[PDB]
Amino acid sequence: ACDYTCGSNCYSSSDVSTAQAAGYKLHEDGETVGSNSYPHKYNNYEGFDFSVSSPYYEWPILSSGDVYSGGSPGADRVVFNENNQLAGVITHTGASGNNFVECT
Ligand SMILES: Nc1nc2c(ncn2[C@@H]2O[C@H](CO)[C@@H](OP(=O)(O)O)[C@H]2O)c(=O)[nH]1
Ligand SMILES: [Ca+2]
Repeated sequence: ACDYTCGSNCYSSSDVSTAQAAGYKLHEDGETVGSNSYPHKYNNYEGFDFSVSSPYYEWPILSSGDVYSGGSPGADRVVFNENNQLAGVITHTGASGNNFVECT
């Protein structure tokens, strides 16, 4: 069973942990990857009810199981905060334009 389901993409807790650790490490060194510069601030315009405090940073999680390193980021993202605490897993799938919805 999926721990997080973003549309057709199925992710386990280890998939999320691996992605988060990669993005947080980059955040710490103050470095970015990709043309859209990941990771970067997630403003939470959607107003999701997160259990942890802001600021939030988004980092893409890939269905291939690879750690993001550039190019198309896909539709899924892991959102973590300053203390490397998982805020949630979100996706562009099933959401209008460039909005997000939470993965079930
Ligand atoms: N939809 C959305 N985008 C945000 C938010 N905060 C920052 N952004 C950035 O603006 C862009 C609008 O889609 C997003 O790019 P993304 O597709 O790479 O996630 C995202 O990086 C937010 O709260 N909601
Ligand atoms: Ca997996």
